[PDB]
Formats: sequence, structure tokens, C-alpha cells
Amino acid sequence: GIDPFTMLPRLCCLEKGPNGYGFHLHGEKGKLGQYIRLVEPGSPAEKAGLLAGDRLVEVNGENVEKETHQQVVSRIRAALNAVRLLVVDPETDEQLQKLGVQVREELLRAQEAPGQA
Repeated sequence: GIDPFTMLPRLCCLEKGPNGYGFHLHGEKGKLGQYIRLVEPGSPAEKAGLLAGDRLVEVNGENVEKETHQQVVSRIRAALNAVRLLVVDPETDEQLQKLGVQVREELLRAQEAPGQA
């Protein structure tokens, strides 16, 4: 039997503290997405569940799957006191996308009957 879903994306809501959010975001050359480069131990970023390796899929509520470092930062600026980061394990993202499911948010919703229904 095949598992339709596995280790799905997570919208991580973290708050801006004395050191910002305590995470370093970078866009890998060759690729067209943003990834968690570093999580500063003791930051609210850890509390939200950010791990160095997760792919940034969405920011606050704006899709940044294919968006550039500058484009995401601009969306990050729209965070008043706290930012919502939608992230998923990079290997899983590609396989789940092959299933045609919108990893950005619809996946988190459609945990009830896999799909838009």
C-alpha cells in the first residue's frame, strides 16, 4: 500500500524578539527556493519548529515556492510582530507535489480526504 501523505508541510508562526526571529534564510544557487540556513538556539524560530534544511514554501500567507530571496524578504517585512513560515522537508515536497497537491496550505487543510474535495 502507498502512503498518500507523509511528513507534510507546517505553517510555523514565530514572533519577533530581541534578535528578530533568530533564523537565517538563504537561497541556494541553482535552485529557486529559500531554505533555513541557521536556527539560533534560544530563538522563537525553534519554538515555531524551524529546522535548518526545511524549504520555505510560504510567508505569512503569500506563496514563495519559486520566489527569490529579495521577493521573500519583502513579504517578511509585512510581518507586523510575527511571521508565518510554511515549510516542508525538501525531499518530501517534491514527492508530494508530484501527487498534484498544493503544499503551500491546501495540504494542511486537505488532511480530510486528500484533495480539494
